[PDB]
Amino acid sequence: IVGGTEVEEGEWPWQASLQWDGSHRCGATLINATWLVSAAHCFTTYKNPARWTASFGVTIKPSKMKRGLRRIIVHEKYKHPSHDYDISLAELSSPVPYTNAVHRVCLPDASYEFQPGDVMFVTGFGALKNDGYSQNHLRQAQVTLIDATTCNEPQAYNDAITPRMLCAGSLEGKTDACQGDSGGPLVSSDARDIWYLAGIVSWGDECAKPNKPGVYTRVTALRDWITSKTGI
Repeated sequence: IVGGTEVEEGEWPWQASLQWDGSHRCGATLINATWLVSAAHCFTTYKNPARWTASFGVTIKPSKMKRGLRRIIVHEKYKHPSHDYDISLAELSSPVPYTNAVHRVCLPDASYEFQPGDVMFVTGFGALKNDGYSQNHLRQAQVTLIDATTCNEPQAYNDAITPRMLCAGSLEGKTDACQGDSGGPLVSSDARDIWYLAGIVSWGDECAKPNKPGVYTRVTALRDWITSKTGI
């Protein structure tokens, strides 16, 4: 996370860290007691479930609790190196109890409307700068939803943003997700102060670059797919 701040325990209870052989590689989000949603690209090279573990809490160091992965489901239409349909599901080896420090986020219905200009938050243990290493303590950054048309302009992503994607950040840079944050959550609150998962950290041109906001997998566009695989 670039331009963010460290968080306190309990602020973002659904955040998870995915580790391969004990090393953090991607973020993920708890959507059920036994299910995590993440990005498909997190499992492109390292796909053996037995060597992946998930941890919760605000630190990777004294992890509050860890879980193994029983199964990994990548979207059928995802095709590396393309960024389209960048979504994955991971089933935990055992259920995670719901506590004030660790619990699921709500998923928006396919018709939920996130409006450009809406204030959202992205969290993760990712790099503080381009080519940097992951952090041990969870960070958050406030970003703004940018409409697809503006994000698709010639100076921006020039028509590369598909309907399965969403753009958020700042046109001037300053705040953005970065390497290591991939697969993590982009959330927003409704009037009842209930948090919903709007996006999944997917890609971008480097990190915090002007005119190149962060690109996220649009959850509403893949909501039914999640149901088809999990029943959630």
